Amino acid sequence: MKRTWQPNRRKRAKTHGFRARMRTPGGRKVLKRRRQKGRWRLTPAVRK
Amino acid sequence: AVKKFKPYTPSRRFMTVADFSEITKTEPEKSLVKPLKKTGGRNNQGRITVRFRGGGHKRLYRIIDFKRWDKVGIPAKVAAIEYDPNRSARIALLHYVDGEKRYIIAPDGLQVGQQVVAGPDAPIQVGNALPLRFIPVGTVVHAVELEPKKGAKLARAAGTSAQIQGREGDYVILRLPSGELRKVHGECYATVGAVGNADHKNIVLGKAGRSRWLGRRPHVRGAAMNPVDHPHGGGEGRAPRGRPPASPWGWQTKGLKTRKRRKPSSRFIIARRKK
RNA sequence: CGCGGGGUGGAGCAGCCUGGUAGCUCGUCGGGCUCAUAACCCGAAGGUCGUCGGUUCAAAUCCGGCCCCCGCAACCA
RNA sequence: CCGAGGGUAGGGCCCGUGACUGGGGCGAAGUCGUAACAAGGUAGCUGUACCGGAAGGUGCGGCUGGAU
RNA sequence: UGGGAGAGGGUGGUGGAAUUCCCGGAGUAGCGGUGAAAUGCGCAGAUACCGGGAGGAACGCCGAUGGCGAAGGCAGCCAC
RNA sequence: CGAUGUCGGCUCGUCGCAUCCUGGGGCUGAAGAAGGUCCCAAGGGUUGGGCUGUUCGCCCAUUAAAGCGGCACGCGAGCUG
RNA sequence: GAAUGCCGGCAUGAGUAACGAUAAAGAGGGUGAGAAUCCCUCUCGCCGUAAGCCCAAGGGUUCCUACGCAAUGGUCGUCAGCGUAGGGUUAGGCGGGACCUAAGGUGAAGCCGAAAGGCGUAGCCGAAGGGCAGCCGGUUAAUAUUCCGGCCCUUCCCGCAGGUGCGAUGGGGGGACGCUCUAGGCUAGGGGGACCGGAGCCAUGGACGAGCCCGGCCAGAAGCGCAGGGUGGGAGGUAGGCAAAUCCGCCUCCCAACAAGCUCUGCGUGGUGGGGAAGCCCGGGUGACAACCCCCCGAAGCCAGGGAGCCAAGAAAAGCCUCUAAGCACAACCUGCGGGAACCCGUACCGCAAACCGACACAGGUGGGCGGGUGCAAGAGCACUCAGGCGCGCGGGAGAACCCUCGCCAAGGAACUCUGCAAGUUGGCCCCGUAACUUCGGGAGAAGGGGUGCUCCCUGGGGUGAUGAGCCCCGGGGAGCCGCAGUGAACAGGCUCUGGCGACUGUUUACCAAAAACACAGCUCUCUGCGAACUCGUAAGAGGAGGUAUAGGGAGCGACGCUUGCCCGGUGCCGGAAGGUCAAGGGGAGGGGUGCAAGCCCCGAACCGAAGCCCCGGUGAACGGCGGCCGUAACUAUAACGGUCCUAAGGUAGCGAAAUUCCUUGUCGGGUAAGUUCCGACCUGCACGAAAAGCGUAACGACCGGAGCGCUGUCUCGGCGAGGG
RNA sequence: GAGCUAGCCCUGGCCAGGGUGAAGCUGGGGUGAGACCCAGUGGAGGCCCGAACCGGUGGGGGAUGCAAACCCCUCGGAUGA
RNA sequence: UGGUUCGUGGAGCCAUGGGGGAAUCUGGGCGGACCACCGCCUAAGGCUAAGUACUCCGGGUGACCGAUAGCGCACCAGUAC
Ligand SMILES: [K+]
Ligand SMILES: [Mg+2]
Ligand SMILES: [Mg+2]
Ligand SMILES: [Mg+2]
Ligand SMILES: [Mg+2]
Ligand SMILES: [Mg+2]
Ligand SMILES: [Mg+2]
Ligand SMILES: [Mg+2]
Ligand SMILES: [Mg+2]
Ligand SMILES: [Mg+2]
Ligand SMILES: [Mg+2]
Ligand SMILES: [Mg+2]
Ligand SMILES: [Mg+2]
Ligand SMILES: [Mg+2]
Ligand SMILES: [Mg+2]
Ligand SMILES: [Mg+2]
Ligand SMILES: [Mg+2]
Ligand SMILES: [Mg+2]
Ligand SMILES: [Mg+2]
Ligand SMILES: [Mg+2]
Ligand SMILES: [Mg+2]
Ligand SMILES: [Mg+2]
Ligand SMILES: [Mg+2]
Ligand SMILES: [Mg+2]
Ligand SMILES: [Mg+2]
Ligand SMILES: [Mg+2]
Ligand SMILES: [Mg+2]
Ligand SMILES: [Mg+2]
Ligand SMILES: [Mg+2]
Ligand SMILES: [Mg+2]
Ligand SMILES: [Mg+2]
Ligand SMILES: [Mg+2]
Ligand SMILES: [Mg+2]
Ligand SMILES: [Mg+2]
Ligand SMILES: [Mg+2]
Ligand SMILES: [Mg+2]
Ligand SMILES: [Mg+2]
Ligand SMILES: [Mg+2]
Ligand SMILES: [Mg+2]
Ligand SMILES: [Mg+2]
Ligand SMILES: [Mg+2]
Ligand SMILES: [Mg+2]
Ligand SMILES: [Mg+2]
Ligand SMILES: [Mg+2]
Ligand SMILES: [Mg+2]
Ligand SMILES: [Mg+2]
Ligand SMILES: [Mg+2]
Ligand SMILES: [Mg+2]
Ligand SMILES: [Mg+2]
Ligand SMILES: [Mg+2]
Ligand SMILES: [Mg+2]
Ligand SMILES: [Mg+2]
Ligand SMILES: [Mg+2]
Ligand SMILES: [Mg+2]
Ligand SMILES: [Mg+2]
Ligand SMILES: [Mg+2]
Ligand SMILES: [Mg+2]
Ligand SMILES: [Mg+2]
Ligand SMILES: [Mg+2]
Ligand SMILES: [Mg+2]
Ligand SMILES: [Mg+2]
Ligand SMILES: [Mg+2]
Ligand SMILES: [Mg+2]
Ligand SMILES: [Mg+2]
Ligand SMILES: [Mg+2]
Ligand SMILES: [Mg+2]
Ligand SMILES: [Mg+2]
Ligand SMILES: [Mg+2]
Ligand SMILES: [Mg+2]
Ligand SMILES: [Mg+2]
Ligand SMILES: [Mg+2]
Ligand SMILES: [Mg+2]
Ligand SMILES: [Mg+2]
Ligand SMILES: [Mg+2]
Ligand SMILES: [Mg+2]
Ligand SMILES: [Mg+2]
Ligand SMILES: [Mg+2]
Ligand SMILES: [Mg+2]
Ligand SMILES: [Mg+2]
Ligand SMILES: [Mg+2]
Ligand SMILES: [Mg+2]
Ligand SMILES: [Mg+2]
Ligand SMILES: [Mg+2]
Ligand SMILES: [Mg+2]
Ligand SMILES: [Mg+2]
Ligand SMILES: [Mg+2]
Ligand SMILES: [Mg+2]
Ligand SMILES: [Mg+2]
Ligand SMILES: [Mg+2]
Ligand SMILES: [Mg+2]
Ligand SMILES: [Mg+2]
Ligand SMILES: [Mg+2]
Ligand SMILES: [Mg+2]
Ligand SMILES: [Mg+2]
Ligand SMILES: [Mg+2]
Ligand SMILES: [Mg+2]
Ligand SMILES: [Mg+2]
Ligand SMILES: [Mg+2]
Ligand SMILES: [Mg+2]
Ligand SMILES: [Mg+2]
Ligand SMILES: [Mg+2]
Ligand SMILES: [Mg+2]
Ligand SMILES: [Mg+2]
Ligand SMILES: [Mg+2]
Ligand SMILES: [Mg+2]
Ligand SMILES: [Mg+2]
Ligand SMILES: [Mg+2]
Ligand SMILES: [Mg+2]
Ligand SMILES: [Mg+2]
Ligand SMILES: [Mg+2]
Ligand SMILES: [Mg+2]
Ligand SMILES: [Mg+2]
Ligand SMILES: [Mg+2]
Ligand SMILES: [Mg+2]
Ligand SMILES: [Mg+2]
Ligand SMILES: [Mg+2]
Ligand SMILES: [Mg+2]
Ligand SMILES: [Mg+2]
Ligand SMILES: [Mg+2]
Ligand SMILES: [Mg+2]
Ligand SMILES: [Mg+2]
Ligand SMILES: [Mg+2]
Ligand SMILES: [Mg+2]
Ligand SMILES: [Mg+2]
Ligand SMILES: [Mg+2]
Ligand SMILES: [Mg+2]
Ligand SMILES: [Mg+2]
Ligand SMILES: [Mg+2]
Ligand SMILES: [Mg+2]
Ligand SMILES: [Mg+2]
Ligand SMILES: [Mg+2]
Ligand SMILES: [Mg+2]
Ligand SMILES: [Mg+2]
Ligand SMILES: [Mg+2]
Ligand SMILES: [Mg+2]
Ligand SMILES: [Mg+2]
Ligand SMILES: [Mg+2]
Ligand SMILES: [Mg+2]
Ligand SMILES: [Mg+2]
Ligand SMILES: [Mg+2]
Ligand SMILES: [Mg+2]
Ligand SMILES: [Mg+2]
Ligand SMILES: [Mg+2]
Ligand SMILES: [Mg+2]
Ligand SMILES: [Mg+2]
Ligand SMILES: [Mg+2]
Ligand SMILES: [Mg+2]
Ligand SMILES: [Mg+2]
Ligand SMILES: [Mg+2]
Ligand SMILES: [Mg+2]
Ligand SMILES: [Mg+2]
Ligand SMILES: [Mg+2]
Ligand SMILES: [Mg+2]
Ligand SMILES: [Mg+2]
Ligand SMILES: [Mg+2]
Ligand SMILES: [Mg+2]
Ligand SMILES: [Mg+2]
Ligand SMILES: [Mg+2]
Ligand SMILES: [Mg+2]
Ligand SMILES: [Mg+2]
Ligand SMILES: [Mg+2]
Ligand SMILES: [Mg+2]
Ligand SMILES: [Mg+2]
Ligand SMILES: [Mg+2]
Ligand SMILES: [Mg+2]
Ligand SMILES: [Mg+2]
Ligand SMILES: [Mg+2]
Ligand SMILES: [Mg+2]
Ligand SMILES: [Mg+2]
Ligand SMILES: [Mg+2]
Ligand SMILES: [Mg+2]
Ligand SMILES: [Mg+2]
Ligand SMILES: [Mg+2]
Ligand SMILES: [Mg+2]
Ligand SMILES: [Mg+2]
Ligand SMILES: [Mg+2]
Ligand SMILES: [Mg+2]
Ligand SMILES: [Mg+2]
Ligand SMILES: [Mg+2]
Ligand SMILES: [Mg+2]
Ligand SMILES: [Mg+2]
Ligand SMILES: [Mg+2]
Ligand SMILES: [Mg+2]
Ligand SMILES: [Mg+2]
Ligand SMILES: [Mg+2]
Ligand SMILES: [Mg+2]
Ligand SMILES: [Mg+2]
Ligand SMILES: [Mg+2]
Ligand SMILES: [Mg+2]
Ligand SMILES: [Mg+2]
Ligand SMILES: [Mg+2]
Ligand SMILES: [Mg+2]
Ligand SMILES: [Mg+2]
Ligand SMILES: [Mg+2]
Ligand SMILES: [Mg+2]
Ligand SMILES: [Mg+2]
Ligand SMILES: [Mg+2]
Ligand SMILES: [Mg+2]
Ligand SMILES: [Mg+2]
Ligand SMILES: [Mg+2]
Ligand SMILES: [Mg+2]
Ligand SMILES: [Mg+2]
Ligand SMILES: [Mg+2]
Ligand SMILES: [Mg+2]
Ligand SMILES: [Mg+2]
Ligand SMILES: [Mg+2]
Ligand SMILES: [Mg+2]
Ligand SMILES: [Mg+2]
Ligand SMILES: [Mg+2]
Ligand SMILES: [Mg+2]
Ligand SMILES: [Mg+2]
Ligand SMILES: [Mg+2]
Ligand SMILES: [Mg+2]
Ligand SMILES: [Mg+2]
Ligand SMILES: [Mg+2]
Ligand SMILES: [Mg+2]
Ligand SMILES: [Mg+2]
Ligand SMILES: [Mg+2]
Ligand SMILES: [Mg+2]
Ligand SMILES: [Mg+2]
Ligand SMILES: [Mg+2]
Ligand SMILES: [Mg+2]
Ligand SMILES: [Mg+2]
Ligand SMILES: [Mg+2]
Ligand SMILES: [Mg+2]
Ligand SMILES: [Mg+2]
Ligand SMILES: [Mg+2]
Ligand SMILES: [Mg+2]
Ligand SMILES: [Mg+2]
Ligand SMILES: [Mg+2]
Ligand SMILES: [Mg+2]
Ligand SMILES: [Mg+2]
Ligand SMILES: [Mg+2]
Ligand SMILES: [Mg+2]
Ligand SMILES: [Mg+2]
Ligand SMILES: [Mg+2]
Ligand SMILES: [Mg+2]
Ligand SMILES: [Mg+2]
Ligand SMILES: [Mg+2]
Ligand SMILES: [Mg+2]
Ligand SMILES: [Mg+2]
Ligand SMILES: [Mg+2]
Ligand SMILES: [Mg+2]
Ligand SMILES: [Mg+2]
Ligand SMILES: [Mg+2]
Ligand SMILES: [Mg+2]
Ligand SMILES: [Mg+2]
Ligand SMILES: [Mg+2]
Ligand SMILES: [Mg+2]
Ligand SMILES: [Mg+2]
Ligand SMILES: [Mg+2]
Ligand SMILES: [Mg+2]
Ligand SMILES: [Mg+2]
Ligand SMILES: [Mg+2]
Ligand SMILES: [Mg+2]
Ligand SMILES: [Mg+2]
Ligand SMILES: [Mg+2]
Ligand SMILES: [Mg+2]
Ligand SMILES: [Mg+2]
Ligand SMILES: [Mg+2]
Ligand SMILES: [Mg+2]
Ligand SMILES: [Mg+2]
Ligand SMILES: [Mg+2]
Ligand SMILES: [Mg+2]
């Protein structure tokens, strides 16, 4: 049957992307936390 | 003269449709249309705020002249009567001798080829617009400004009309289409005659899909829902109301008046409505 | 021996709660008016209060037991 | 090939009969009231309408086959 | 051909009397109703009187024992 | 109750005897035939249908007879639902 | 030593289940240490509206080549989407950007919010919509509308020539529109040829033939040809299109009019450039100077912005054209020609799947285009086949029980069972024929029946063409032939009668319920006079609605028919300027503390004092409710009638053992051999009843009940056979 | 977090083939004129049969599955909510 | 209304959303309702080291751990998944 993951590059970048995160107070905390934790990637990979 | 159909589908049994007999032109003026943004009953939050809206046929809004005192004294000619899907009345196209073109609500019995005009000196004649204080007592008028220069507010749907009852100072006494008696300022404009297409109320929609064409989605009874949804929700089997009949939001819906108590127009309502 | 209500002139109901008193409508009996009957008018009689036992100076009335009659309930499985 | 008739299937008319049900006629002395006949004690009749244990009553319009 | 009388019929318009309701004034202890009553209504101000307003229906006197129509039926007044 | 799946049916049996039939008897208000009642006996047998989820029961047609109970109201790691 | 403890290791079940669609395999020859499994050849089978081809999304080297087989691959492995290395994606015209705008997003102005932030006109962003210039062939191991060849075209800059009041983010035109049905003429595609080209073939009884087999085109600028779309010209006035306008809109005048003219597309033709089969012998080469022609069928595509009808009334903006303003008329724009200039990103490969989403090389899921032929009435259905692609990554045997999927069955024919569950039957098309009832449409494919192949002969109308022949499409009659059987295989209703419920088509518990449930047109009540009510929001602001009582919100009821009774005492709502009660506040009778005192400070009665409540009325398609005991008639029985108690009033019509009835399998009737179900009645209705509507209702239903006919392995009662295990 | 699912908004796309044959229109009949009837034409519809497509009715299989909802037969809608 | 130990308490003090609304030392606030007496202090402007907190960083030391311990990571770890 049709499952839950149906990838879509524009969707991905526009929902979880760097510019979406920077626009909003909670998004900047996501970025702040993932830097303090030392994540190699602050935001999902999508090829644009 | 609403039109019936033979019973060759279950729905054709009862469906009735307007005769469209007065319409003389079947596409609108390219210069007087604009796109009508369907809302689905959602506001700028994206939230539904008027339930059960959406899915209607695409429409173009026709710009309608509800002022008409824009052009005191300039006579116009009735070039066409047209179908307008944004209202129940028909609409009329006016070619002013100006060359300017406008749409107006089509009063009852207005004829293609005749002329209308706006102003204090205008004849008392079907289609003309005058400040209320110059229209003789007893006259049947439509498209009535509620306040001077603010725009024609009252008696605009198919077949409605207001009747001029008397004068009192700067104000005129009107009997609205609801039967209420009200003071309306004398300089407010009005148009002689009743709104046309009076048979509009005798159309029989005949099937559910027809309501879907109009943008009306199906309405769910409170008694059909669950307690988390509605005051009438729940119950084993069917259930009577079991409380004063209420809206989804809890307020009483059989008799409970809701006009605001201290509203300033109260000094202007003479008698409440009828029937 | 699940929980309620009732039993009082001939019928249908008060009085019981708050102990001392039996009442109301109809019906029945006698006499009027009527040619006569009903209606109407004047008078009259009939009830020891389902029963037994206790309390009391005194029980339709308060408390126990027995009879007779109506009503409600009987769920989770 | 036609063909008596037999078989299958589906209709039309008539008769008899059926739990139960609707009124109808009739029947020496049943129960309830008293609608009509006199101005019958609300003049009656009437077409229709609504209502009521029953006759009836009432509305609307009509008739004199009504009286003083 | 020229004349007449008529509530003959259909459409539009339109006049006054009267009842009801509404508003304003004025005014107070009852009004209404019946064979007699009670219900009802009235000091939260009724009835009775005046001014204004709204609305529907029916056309007094003329009018008659009258007139018209095939019958049912037809009555303020104006015009078609 | 850190689970002993619970009615009826179907399938498959097995057992008890307080015996429905078949076998052997006594008594009889046992003439015969046919019954009634009690005793011995569990080897074998104990049908097909209509109704109801039904167990049970009533009915139809038969029959030598259409027995009554136990096996976790026998049997859901065998089926049904 | 225990915590169904935690982490790790290793046992048991066990050489057990399983190795993933039952589309299917066999042999020869290669290679290699090793071969059912890799490569090649012949045979066989499977898909073919796909299981073939082209796009898009997603994936991200998986593509090509060489060398490899530890692990990955459900077995094997020499093979591979695996490991190592090298190689591979080429654009002014394709797609996106340097263009347009849609929802929406954002947002100078502005508005709002303790903060964070929320709004918001224009404007900006935003596409699979608008707009816009490239077609055919060749070449690589691997890219190609990109490289190459042939022939075309677009914009930008600059120069020359001719022309013109040139000039814009501004004004206008246009762009620019739905659904169903559809004309003319074409193209795609397809069928046939006794004509044209071709390597060959003659078999096993016949055939050297008007035999077999194969192939008979594609792209193209200007020009012309056919078919279409778009489109009035001139003049005078002019107050309107937020300045101006010679433009547009309005009025009048003359001419033009189913046309023509000008314009713009499509198709055909076209200089020219390409392609080219079988067979054959090593993707190649030959064929081959390949030929390339005629007839038919024919789109849903093209001409297109075509036509008609209908109601539910069918984006925007730019490019483009026209108008003028500032300005500039050495300029600038238009037209024709010439030279130059022309950037960024994608391009490999998979793509109904072993490379995408499902932990797997997973029988599931995934949007657009092409989708050939024959027969079957048609078709994208069904059967077989073209091109192309496969045989599904464990095999070999055996021929038990039992299981799955499938075939048949003597006599019986629902006896099975909760239930005909299941499986049979029926099954397309042509004709004949068809009932109650009905809202006159329907019920209807009612039911039930007959026909259906092939051959010869005669004949009717149509399409193309030319009216003829040919091709092709509908048919009509007569005479015969064969079989058990002619929609001979495949695809393709079993039917009737009668109840309950719901009018109906629809909708639902993704993944145990599809229904009688929700919805529905329609009916009623009620709120709402517009800055509406109502809804979301602290707000600003939105929705409602660019709507205005024939409108919008809320509620119940549920097509339609005939109807919807009595109770307003309680609760609700609605009306009531009296009266009663009532808060803060006003008022301050009279008290109290402190000071020597002026004064400061505290308490406080009466009285004035809203909504709400009380009280007075109204109101049921508002919440709701609609009696008990006893007596009575000239057989009995039963009570039309009466008596009395209680209520706010004591259930009317209609219906009733019901989707409701406990006693209950009520009683009687029908159907059956027999009927706790069914149907029709009755009425002591435990505990129907009139918009939580009452009683009916034609049509409808994968709803639930009862009966009959047809037919059956459901069953008496089982047997045999097939394949996967 | 609305790349699943639910509703709405903007813009696109898709629905083989066959069947039934409403209104209107034309002609004819009819009448004072009408209503209306007949024939032809016409192509309406939450119309009918049936693929794609969307569903998920009954049964069987599956049940450490091919699959954490699948498979086979059967069945509903298929110009419209 | 908040703050303080103070939860309405005899409830002052400090702060302040609403209403009313002075004075310039003979002016004003405080000493826990209020008055008197006696005292303390000068609101409605601003700034001001040090002593105090912490440990991303560097070093010093452990009756701290010693690869299931010690940080989640002794190791190419905020990685693989
Ligand atoms: K329970
Ligand atoms: Mg899904
Ligand atoms: Mg998606
Ligand atoms: Mg994307
Ligand atoms: Mg995308
Ligand atoms: Mg997206
Ligand atoms: Mg977002
Ligand atoms: Mg982003
Ligand atoms: Mg910040
Ligand atoms: Mg890094
Ligand atoms: Mg992130
Ligand atoms: Mg109709
Ligand atoms: Mg009809
Ligand atoms: Mg009209
Ligand atoms: Mg437009
Ligand atoms: Mg426009
Ligand atoms: Mg809007
Ligand atoms: Mg918004
Ligand atoms: Mg949000
Ligand atoms: Mg709403
Ligand atoms: Mg809505
Ligand atoms: Mg409207
Ligand atoms: Mg209109
Ligand atoms: Mg006004
Ligand atoms: Mg309506
Ligand atoms: Mg609409
Ligand atoms: Mg509605
Ligand atoms: Mg509803
Ligand atoms: Mg409910
Ligand atoms: Mg519910
Ligand atoms: Mg919720
Ligand atoms: Mg709640
Ligand atoms: Mg609630
Ligand atoms: Mg409720
Ligand atoms: Mg409920
Ligand atoms: Mg209930
Ligand atoms: Mg419910
Ligand atoms: Mg109710
Ligand atoms: Mg209730
Ligand atoms: Mg309520
Ligand atoms: Mg409210
Ligand atoms: Mg009003
Ligand atoms: Mg008492
Ligand atoms: Mg006493
Ligand atoms: Mg007495
Ligand atoms: Mg005598
Ligand atoms: Mg007497
Ligand atoms: Mg014979
Ligand atoms: Mg007697
Ligand atoms: Mg009488
Ligand atoms: Mg009499
Ligand atoms: Mg009389
Ligand atoms: Mg009398
Ligand atoms: Mg009466
Ligand atoms: Mg009185
Ligand atoms: Mg009084
Ligand atoms: Mg007074
Ligand atoms: Mg009135
Ligand atoms: Mg237990
Ligand atoms: Mg355990
Ligand atoms: Mg267990
Ligand atoms: Mg069985
Ligand atoms: Mg014996
Ligand atoms: Mg004997
Ligand atoms: Mg004997
Ligand atoms: Mg014995
Ligand atoms: Mg035995
Ligand atoms: Mg035995
Ligand atoms: Mg039984
Ligand atoms: Mg039992
Ligand atoms: Mg029983
Ligand atoms: Mg015997
Ligand atoms: Mg037993
Ligand atoms: Mg037991
Ligand atoms: Mg038991
Ligand atoms: Mg068992
Ligand atoms: Mg089981
Ligand atoms: Mg069982
Ligand atoms: Mg077990
Ligand atoms: Mg077992
Ligand atoms: Mg067990
Ligand atoms: Mg069950
Ligand atoms: Mg221990
Ligand atoms: Mg464990
Ligand atoms: Mg543990
Ligand atoms: Mg342990
Ligand atoms: Mg563990
Ligand atoms: Mg380890
Ligand atoms: Mg372990
Ligand atoms: Mg191990
Ligand atoms: Mg092991
Ligand atoms: Mg082992
Ligand atoms: Mg073994
Ligand atoms: Mg074993
Ligand atoms: Mg296994
Ligand atoms: Mg497996
Ligand atoms: Mg298969
Ligand atoms: Mg198979
Ligand atoms: Mg196959
Ligand atoms: Mg072989
Ligand atoms: Mg082989
Ligand atoms: Mg091998
Ligand atoms: Mg090998
Ligand atoms: Mg193999
Ligand atoms: Mg090979
Ligand atoms: Mg061979
Ligand atoms: Mg094919
Ligand atoms: Mg991947
Ligand atoms: Mg290997
Ligand atoms: Mg290996
Ligand atoms: Mg190696
Ligand atoms: Mg492996
Ligand atoms: Mg595998
Ligand atoms: Mg090798
Ligand atoms: Mg090797
Ligand atoms: Mg490559
Ligand atoms: Mg190029
Ligand atoms: Mg550039
Ligand atoms: Mg833009
Ligand atoms: Mg912030
Ligand atoms: Mg954007
Ligand atoms: Mg853009
Ligand atoms: Mg685009
Ligand atoms: Mg568009
Ligand atoms: Mg392009
Ligand atoms: Mg080209
Ligand atoms: Mg090469
Ligand atoms: Mg110019
Ligand atoms: Mg347009
Ligand atoms: Mg439409
Ligand atoms: Mg054509
Ligand atoms: Mg072509
Ligand atoms: Mg063809
Ligand atoms: Mg001008
Ligand atoms: Mg060649
Ligand atoms: Mg050559
Ligand atoms: Mg198409
Ligand atoms: Mg087109
Ligand atoms: Mg068109
Ligand atoms: Mg726009
Ligand atoms: Mg100048
Ligand atoms: Mg110059
Ligand atoms: Mg020019
Ligand atoms: Mg650039
Ligand atoms: Mg690039
Ligand atoms: Mg490429
Ligand atoms: Mg698929
Ligand atoms: Mg692949
Ligand atoms: Mg595989
Ligand atoms: Mg994979
Ligand atoms: Mg797969
Ligand atoms: Mg071909
Ligand atoms: Mg066919
Ligand atoms: Mg295979
Ligand atoms: Mg396959
Ligand atoms: Mg396999
Ligand atoms: Mg094997
Ligand atoms: Mg074997
Ligand atoms: Mg055979
Ligand atoms: Mg058989
Ligand atoms: Mg049979
Ligand atoms: Mg048979
Ligand atoms: Mg049966
Ligand atoms: Mg049985
Ligand atoms: Mg069943
Ligand atoms: Mg069959
Ligand atoms: Mg068949
Ligand atoms: Mg019949
Ligand atoms: Mg019939
Ligand atoms: Mg029938
Ligand atoms: Mg019927
Ligand atoms: Mg009919
Ligand atoms: Mg048939
Ligand atoms: Mg037929
Ligand atoms: Mg024949
Ligand atoms: Mg043959
Ligand atoms: Mg069929
Ligand atoms: Mg339904
Ligand atoms: Mg339903
Ligand atoms: Mg119903
Ligand atoms: Mg109905
Ligand atoms: Mg449908
Ligand atoms: Mg479900
Ligand atoms: Mg569920
Ligand atoms: Mg679930
Ligand atoms: Mg299911
Ligand atoms: Mg359900
Ligand atoms: Mg269904
Ligand atoms: Mg539902
Ligand atoms: Mg509903
Ligand atoms: Mg319905
Ligand atoms: Mg209404
Ligand atoms: Mg709110
Ligand atoms: Mg706030
Ligand atoms: Mg708006
Ligand atoms: Mg209805
Ligand atoms: Mg309905
Ligand atoms: Mg309902
Ligand atoms: Mg009827
Ligand atoms: Mg009634
Ligand atoms: Mg009441
Ligand atoms: Mg009341
Ligand atoms: Mg009340
Ligand atoms: Mg008050
Ligand atoms: Mg109640
Ligand atoms: Mg009550
Ligand atoms: Mg009954
Ligand atoms: Mg019964
Ligand atoms: Mg019933
Ligand atoms: Mg009941
Ligand atoms: Mg019963
Ligand atoms: Mg029962
Ligand atoms: Mg019985
Ligand atoms: Mg019987
Ligand atoms: Mg029955
Ligand atoms: Mg009875
Ligand atoms: Mg109910
Ligand atoms: Mg029905
Ligand atoms: Mg029916
Ligand atoms: Mg249905
Ligand atoms: Mg259904
Ligand atoms: Mg049945
Ligand atoms: Mg049957
Ligand atoms: Mg049968
Ligand atoms: Mg069998
Ligand atoms: Mg086998
Ligand atoms: Mg999306
Ligand atoms: Mg989604
Ligand atoms: Mg569209
Ligand atoms: Mg379709
Ligand atoms: Mg047909
Ligand atoms: Mg026809
Ligand atoms: Mg037409
Ligand atoms: Mg349909
Ligand atoms: Mg059909
Ligand atoms: Mg299924
Ligand atoms: Mg599905
Ligand atoms: Mg089945
Ligand atoms: Mg499962
Ligand atoms: Mg399946
Ligand atoms: Mg199937
Ligand atoms: Mg279709
Ligand atoms: Mg269908
Ligand atoms: Mg639609
Ligand atoms: Mg504190
Ligand atoms: Mg505090
Ligand atoms: Mg304090
Ligand atoms: Mg303050
Ligand atoms: Mg001082
Ligand atoms: Mg001072
Ligand atoms: Mg202070
Ligand atoms: Mg102090
Ligand atoms: Mg002190
Ligand atoms: Mg101090
Ligand atoms: Mg410091
Ligand atoms: Mg140590
Ligand atoms: Mg370690
Ligand atoms: Mg560690
Ligand atoms: Mg350690
Ligand atoms: Mg660290
Ligand atoms: Mg570290
Ligand atoms: Mg660790
Ligand atoms: Mg570690
Ligand atoms: Mg790592």
